[PDB]
Formats: sequence, structure tokens, C-alpha cells
Amino acid sequence: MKRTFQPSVLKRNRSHGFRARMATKNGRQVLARRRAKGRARLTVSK
Amino acid sequence: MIREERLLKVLRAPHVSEKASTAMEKSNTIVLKVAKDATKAEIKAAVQKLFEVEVEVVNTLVVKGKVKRHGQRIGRRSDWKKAYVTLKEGQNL
Amino acid sequence: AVVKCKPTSPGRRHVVKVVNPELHKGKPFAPLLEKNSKSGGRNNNGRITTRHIGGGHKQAYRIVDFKRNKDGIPAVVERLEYDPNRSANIALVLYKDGERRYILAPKGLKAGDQIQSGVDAAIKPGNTLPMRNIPVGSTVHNVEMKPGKGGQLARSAGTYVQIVARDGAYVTLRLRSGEMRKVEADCRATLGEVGNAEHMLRVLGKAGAARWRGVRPTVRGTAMNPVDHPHGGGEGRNFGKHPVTPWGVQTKGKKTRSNKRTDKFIVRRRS
Amino acid sequence: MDINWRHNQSTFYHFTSDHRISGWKETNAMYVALNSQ
RNA sequence: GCUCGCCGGAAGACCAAGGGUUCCUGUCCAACGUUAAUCGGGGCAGGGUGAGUCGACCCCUAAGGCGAGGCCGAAAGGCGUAGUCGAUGGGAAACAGGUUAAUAUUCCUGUACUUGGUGUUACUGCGAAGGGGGGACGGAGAAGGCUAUGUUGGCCGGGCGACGGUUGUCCCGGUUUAAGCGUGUAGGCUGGUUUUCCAGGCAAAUCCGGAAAAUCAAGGCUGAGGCGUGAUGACGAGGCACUACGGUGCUGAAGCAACAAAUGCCCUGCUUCCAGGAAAAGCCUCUAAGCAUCAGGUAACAUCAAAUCGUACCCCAAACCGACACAGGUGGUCAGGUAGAGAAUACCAAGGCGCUUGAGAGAACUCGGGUGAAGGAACUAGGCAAAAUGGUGCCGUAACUUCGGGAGAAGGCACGCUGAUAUGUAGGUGAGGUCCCUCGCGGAUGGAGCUGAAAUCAGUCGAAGAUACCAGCUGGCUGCAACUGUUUAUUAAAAACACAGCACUGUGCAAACACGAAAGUGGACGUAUACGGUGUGACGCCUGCCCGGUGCCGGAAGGUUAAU
RNA sequence: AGGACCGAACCGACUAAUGUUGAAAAAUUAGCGGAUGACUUGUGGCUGGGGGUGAAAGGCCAAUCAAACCGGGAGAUAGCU
Repeated sequence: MKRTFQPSVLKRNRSHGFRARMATKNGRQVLARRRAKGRARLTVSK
Repeated sequence: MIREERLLKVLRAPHVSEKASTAMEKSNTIVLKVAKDATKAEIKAAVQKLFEVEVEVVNTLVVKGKVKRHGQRIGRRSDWKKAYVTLKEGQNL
Repeated sequence: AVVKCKPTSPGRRHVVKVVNPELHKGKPFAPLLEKNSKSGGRNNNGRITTRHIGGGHKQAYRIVDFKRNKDGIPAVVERLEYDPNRSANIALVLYKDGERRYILAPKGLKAGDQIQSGVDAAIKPGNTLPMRNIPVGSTVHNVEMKPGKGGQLARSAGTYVQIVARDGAYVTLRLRSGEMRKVEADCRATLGEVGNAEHMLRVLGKAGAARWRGVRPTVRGTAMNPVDHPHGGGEGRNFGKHPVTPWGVQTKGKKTRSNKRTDKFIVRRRS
Repeated sequence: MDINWRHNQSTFYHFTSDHRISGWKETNAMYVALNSQ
């Protein structure tokens, strides 16, 4: 059956990637919480 | 021209294997590990000027590093670059 | 020429076509075409603002000359063409100085026919000229509402506007609505009536024909749940309410004009 | 194995399915309740 | 290794996405593998991915994103012009053969092609975020010409055969060759050329558009395939010499023709139909400012450059998405034989597999199937399930009907094999020869050869000739819904939703209406034959009475009536 | 010609049986509907929570939907167990 995760790298990055978190106020606050929690990978880039 | 300070840092090791060996003893090509940011003009110039031979053409691939592990600790090795340096008819090394 | 299709396969049983042998079978004139991307009924916020729109055939826009600015230069009608963006047909015309333009095609106008815009134009159907020079009681289409702006009244097929008065700087116009409106008399207008009247006689025949003009289905309000439409719910068919829009405003009677700026120009509302 | 066992015990903790008992177990409880009414 | 079975429009082959070393070799069997394991997609180590031509990057753009200024907004921020990004689309160029354990249009051999830089030489008006062309583009249908590919004959090499026969109307195998370059064909489109003039293409224009003449009747554009060359080369069934028996080298015959033939190519064509079918760059042209014995343009030759990243391997799956080595999901490409209308179906080729627990026994019972005396719905909520029907041709076919249907109504008959008509016909294709020449990829004649239905008559076999697989059960009365469609992903596919059609009502354009603190945007580059809302729901005959209540529309006299 | 007819791919999901600590958190097998269209599909884009989208089922919005998920107010409150 066709499950929910149908992967695509270009949609992974355009959607949840770094240049797209940095592109706005609230994604920068996301990166700030991931750095502050101290996190090995911030976004999902590769 | 390429400066000689750049041109010394490019070639890194001769690559020893059996594909390399049959490339030397069968098709004049010496195979050698180069700098990761080394272009084909740099490798050609560096073999022209550091082994004093005449290079016909260079073919460069980039080899991806293998994820090994020690104990239960993984790690990728490291990517390197391998240059197939096709020499002319007059060569030794 | 309207044609009833023979009833092979339902779906064709009730279709009436409006065929026109004088339309150009071929490609339109290219440098008066441009891209017309379809929207889906959705504004710059992405949201559906006008419902029921979407799909349909790909269409190219045709720059139709509504202004009719080339004054005094005659133009022969080169051909007539199908325009997908309108109810009427468009005539491709060729001015004497070698410029082609598309105009709305009036009623009698065929290929090889002289039209002429401007003040000293002859009064005959196809000639755009200001309404201080048109006689009272003449059918007139493609009417401007502000001088220099372009035609906006009576553009849809089979539609005309009658000039009934010339009191001063204004002409009283019986719009196709039935409404009497004052327009400034310097506004150009094209003589005759616009010419595909039989457009209203076609009957479409099946559901997919509506679909291919870009008209998605209309779910009626009473078939929904109360969260969706004010008509909603009820254990079999159940109306019981005064009929409203999906936003609660009364349909079936309730007047929704509020302008106050253009009420000066309305002599009598429609009836 | 321990991580997969904790997550695979954590599988039906936030479920919705009402005809299946505990999200997964098939039953006849729809007919039992429905016949009780 | 020999047999046996399974897939073969896939369970073969090649990719994209996705993964990321799973690829290949050596080595180990702890754990992983639903068992054992010497094996493995497991552990460990080593190796492996070679590009001017493939793809990305790059040039150009769609939807859409972002957006200097800007308009707007308590702040955050919204929208958006110039612009700038964004492929799933447009834009230069390589093919055959060989090779590795593992890469190959990348390496090697042979033969090519493309785009830029620079230099020389000959001629020369060049020049844009500007004008024109072009790129540039729908659905369906129909043939015609081809090819891939296949079949048969010829040729060449080999065999004459475990059991009757098999020197022949016999058996097995091979019969392959590309890009590029040259020619220009079956088609398809368009009249061509010269001169003058002009309110158009923001300016200019020799370009485009337009208006006059004059002359010629042809020119041009495009185009599959074939043919020639590439190629006296490669490949080639097989033999020969050594053989770490794994193979390794050497040598190597024929290498043709006929017919059939695509869903591929001519074809972005042609015919037709409404529902009227991207953009921008490369490309070709025109000039403006400027530069004008310079620069630049064109042509030939030479020379240099073409960087960077991807390239392993799986990819309908044990490697991706499904927690699993999961009976599920996953886009594109190639598509042989026989029978067949066919990409169905049966059996097969190439190729790949036998599904990572086995050995027995042959109880009840469960599951998947086969058959069944007599009866034949008596079962049951209900013919649920099963059984039955099932092909092609011809005959024949009712009520009712919107004249289309109903209709494949219903119901029948024929069907294999052999021989003759006819040493294979009708038809298709069509050589050599002959005739003419505007002479060749020509047309006329001619029929050799190949292919080849279908029908009748005669005979013969079986219980049965649509023999397997595949492949309608039919009829009568009636409710609802007109019809095709849509819907409760995961107990409801329906009479429900939709629908064409009808009506009412709003709406005069800065439209009503909707999203939006606003700007703005959709409505719509539309304009009342249009658009929005509401109900009803093809079609036919129709749609009666009630305005007291609630709503809406209209009226303005009087009563009451806020801020002030 | 056709929201035409029969029928594969392709899309679907009408019936039955199995399965129901499944091979599978919705499938398999045998039949079944559509199959040139209101079709189907790939790649990208847009719409967002009292909001979207809806040929309307209160359906769908990441195995979640009469108001998603995450985090916080938050140790809500619980005359109840």
C-alpha cells in the first residue's frame, strides 16, 4: 500500500532545509532552538 | 602558468593496485592519488614538471570514503581523487 | 445555424451546436496572441475566492482593440475568427498602412468589408465614433464609459445598446440590462450590434461540456452539513430557512448595490 | 534490539481505531454494543 | 555436472526517483539469516566508479517563489514593479568493435563530429537590456511510403545419427556490420523574381507588414528510407597450438535474396473537429546611438581549449516506501517464436529462477480443488456460493421507443483432417527481359519467383472438430434515479452527490461576491447572450389556490426613536 | 463521430471465501466496474487549523480529524475512581 513517506531530496531540502529555515523569522527561531538544545544536525541537509 | 608552490601540493601518492599495474604495463597510464581540489590542468602540469615526462591526457575520478567502524563507533573515511595520467610514447616513470 | 445532434449515445442526445462556416479554420494571427494562464478561482493568497472554476481547455489571449484609436484610416476586414475568451467572434482587420488588429465582430460584418474609426466616419455597422456624432435611437455596441478608456458596455454576443437621448454633455443609453445610464458624449462607440446572437441557442448536452469550459460542479447548499452552508442538515431534505448565500446574506431578493459614487449616472435601475 | 523493542512497544499508544480493540485486535464488539442498546 | 519444474508484456534487460558501497576479490562463522551453513546484501581487509559528445552544472523560461525602490500594515510583517531564481519544458556535438573479477557511447582500436579563443590570408559596412521572422507546440481519424524485426529460400560449415527408417522434397548452426560523409527519393508545404511608393512594427530600417506595376512559369523549403562510402577493416560458425583445465593465443568459410511487417520513422505532416490548443533564449535577419582607411563581420587554413561534479551496485526490489531478507506500493524504456484479432491466453527462446526449515505418515477437522447415482432451489433472509453460457460466419429476431435503439434480443445451422477445383485459387508483392526517353532512386509492358485467404464438391477419423487455455447465462413484471460519472482512504457505491436543462434573484464594472486590519488579488485582461448566489434536476404532459405569519422589495404621510 | 460498444495495460473496488496473536495496522484468490475521457499518471508548485479543500461523506489535511501535529499556559480542573 502506498505509505505516507514518498521521499524526494529536492522537496526535503526546499521544504525543511537550511536555506528555507533561514528564509524567515520563525525558521531562524527553529535553528536557534536546535542550536541551543545543542544538536548534532540542525536541519536536514545531507 | 601554474605557480610551482601550487603545483607541488597536487600530486600525493602513486596508486598501487592491479588495475594501476595493468594500466602502466599495458596502456602507458600511471595512476596516482591527487589533491582533492586538483584540476586536470594542474595534474598534467605537475607530472610534466615534477616527473619530467610528457603527458598526453589526464582522466580524474573521485573515490568516496568507506564507512568503517571500530568496535561500535562508525566513521566514514575520506574522499580522495585518483588521476589516470596517460603519458606519450616516450616515458619511464 | 444551430444544429441538433442526432441522438447516438446519450450525451449527444440533447446537444445543439452553433456552427459557423465563415469562421477561420486555422491558426490565429500570432503577434496579437499572448499567454493567458488559468487561475482556478484563486487569488494571490492561494484561496478559492470565486468558486466553481477550474480545469477546462488551454486558451491563448487575443489582444482585441477595444479602444479603436486609429482614426480616419480605413480598414478592410481580413477574416473572422473564433475567440475563446469571449462569447462573440473577433474580426481580424487590416488597416491601409499595414497594421492588423482584432476587433469585436459586429452583426453583419463579413470578410472584405470597410470599417473606419474616427469623428468623420460614415454611419454604417462597424465604425467606431464618438456618441455626440451618432444619431439618437441607434443600436451601438462596445460603448466606452469614460472617454479614451476602451469599450466596456455591450461586448458579449448578440448585445447592443440603444442611444435614447443627447441632453448636453451626456447621452442617455438603454443598456442591455434595461437600465438607463448617462455616459459622457465624448465616449466612442461602435455602430451596429455585436454578432454571434445564436450563441444563446446552444445547449451543451452533457456534463463534460461544462467541464471543458472550466466550470467545476456546484454542490447545492441543502446537501451539506450545517457546518458547511447555512442550509445544512436535517434528516431527509429539510429546508426550513430563508435562502441565503454561503456566507449568510439573503439570496432571492436582497439588493446588494452600494456605490453612491456612480448613482449620479443612473437614470433608472433595471426591471 | 532494546531501542527497537521500546519503540515497538510504543506503536499503539496514540491510536484512533474503534472497531479494533486497542487499535489492532479484531473483535465483534460493534455487534455486542449495538445489540445491547 | 546431468536431469526435472517455474516466469518469459516477466519472476528477462536498461534506467529515473530513492538508497548509499549493498559492487568485486580474499578471508571468518560469534551475532544477523525464522533451520544447518563451508554460504550471504553478515564480520574484517584490500580493490573498484576514467567523458569536449551521456547526465548535471550552463544559456532560456512555465506554474510559482523571492523581491531594490514602492504601496500597505500596532511591531513582527503582507503585496508587488524593475529584476532575480525556478524544469517536469526549449538550447552544440560519437558511433561500431574489443577489454576488467569488478567501469565504460568514459579505457583501447578504427572512423567521426561540435562549439569557442588566438594567429595568418582574401573580401568586407559592423554595431543593441530595440524591430521582424523563427523557436511555437490541441483532440481524433485516415491511409500511403518505410524501417526495426521476423519467416522462408540460396550460400557456407558441420552431421548421416543408442530403436524401424534417414544421400535427401533430410538434420543442426551461421548468414552481422554503426555513427559520420556523398547523393537526393516516396511524400508535405509554398507561386517565384525585379522595380517603385507608404498614415504601420514607440525612433530608424535595405528586415517585416502593406499598395501598385512588369515578367517568368518555375524556383525554393522540408523530408523517412534506399543506394554509395565508412568497410580490401571489424565481427563471424567453427578448427589449430599450448593448456596453472579456469581457459589462453593463432586462424577463420558464407556473410545473399524474396516475402511479411509495427504501437517506431516520414509526421511538429494530412484530413477533420470544437473544447480553439505554453513562454523565453539559442538561431536567422533589420537597423539606432556610435565606429567608419581602426574596430568588427564573412570565408579558408593552422593552432589551442572544452573546466567542474555524477558515473560502482539494487532499481516492480532481500538494496527504495511498508518496524522484517514483509504474498503490499513504486514512473519511464526494449519487447523474439508458434497458435491468436491481440501487449489476452497456452507453450517456448534470450535470460532468470525453484520462493533460507526439512524428513515422514496419509486420522478427525479446516483451507484450495476434481467427480458424483436419482432428484433439481426442495437450501436459504435471499439461487449466497457453485454449475451453466461463452468464438467466427450466415440465417433470424418481439413489445416498447426520444426512431438512435431494444439487439449479441430471443433461437438456430456450419466448423477438424485430406484431396480436387487450383502439381495452392482470388488477392498482395513483383525480378530478368522488352519500349521510350525531359536518362534515372524514371515511367509503360511483362509476368518468373515469393506470399496467400475464403468458398464449394468429394472423402476420412473420433463419443466429441469454437475440442486445451481463453471466452455473454437468457427471458418476463416492477420501485428509484434520466444517462457517463462522484462519494464515506480502512464495515455504507446507493435511490445519496454531480449533471445537462429549467427558474428565481443579485450584479452597469472601481460589478455583485470572496480572500485580505490594509495594500492588493480572484471574479476577468470578462461586461448583462456576462458573472455570482439559490433551488429543481434529461425529455414529455404540466406546475392549481393562499400575501394572515416569517422574510424580501417598495413607499413616504403620521406615531415612537440615538449621538448632538 | 461518440462523457459510443466488447476487452488487456492502466484506474478502481461490487460479491464471496480465506486472513482476522494476518504474508498485510485493509490484503490474497476467484469472479467484478470504467477503460478517448467529467480519464489516468510522473515531476514541480499553491491553499493551514475554526483555517484549507470538499461532484458533500463531517470526507480528507502524513496509519491522527464534529476542529491536525508539536511545544507552552500546565502540576488546568476533577464535589469522581
